[PDB]
Amino acid sequence: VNSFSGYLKLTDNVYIKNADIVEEAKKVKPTVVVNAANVYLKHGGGVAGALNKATNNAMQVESDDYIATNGPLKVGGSCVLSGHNLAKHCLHVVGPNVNKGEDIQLLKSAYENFNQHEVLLAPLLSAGIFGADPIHSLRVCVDTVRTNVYLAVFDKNLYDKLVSSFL
Repeated sequence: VNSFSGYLKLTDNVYIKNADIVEEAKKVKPTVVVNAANVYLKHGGGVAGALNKATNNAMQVESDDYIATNGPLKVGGSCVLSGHNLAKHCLHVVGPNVNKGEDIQLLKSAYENFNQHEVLLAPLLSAGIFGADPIHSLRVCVDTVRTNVYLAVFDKNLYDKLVSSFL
């Protein structure tokens, strides 16, 4: 049992809710919140911009130190950093960005990072400003993630379409 509430069960292990991931995280304080990161951990927009703003830029300051020490991530890769006031940890995951010409096939590799964590609160990877079709992202999520993932979708109209088109 956990405190996630109001989710619709899609499969054994995948759950979905029309919710603001920042508000979900502040309420639940999950062990892991997933960020829609880029390889430079530049948290300017989309989910990353929202999560970083909720940390009053502490996520960005921490990320700058990570990059100075370790260099950029890979597309499809991830790192674990602090969750600050949102979660114990933030799993920064880099989905391909179609607006950068990146190969959508890397989306499966991106979702595989979720399997290293028993429970996650997450957005749909590569959706939003990353340019992929969220219906496809949900399909890859369900077909890749085996651990328990609680998906938060901000946009009500896209949430409704994601549920109503799910096979």
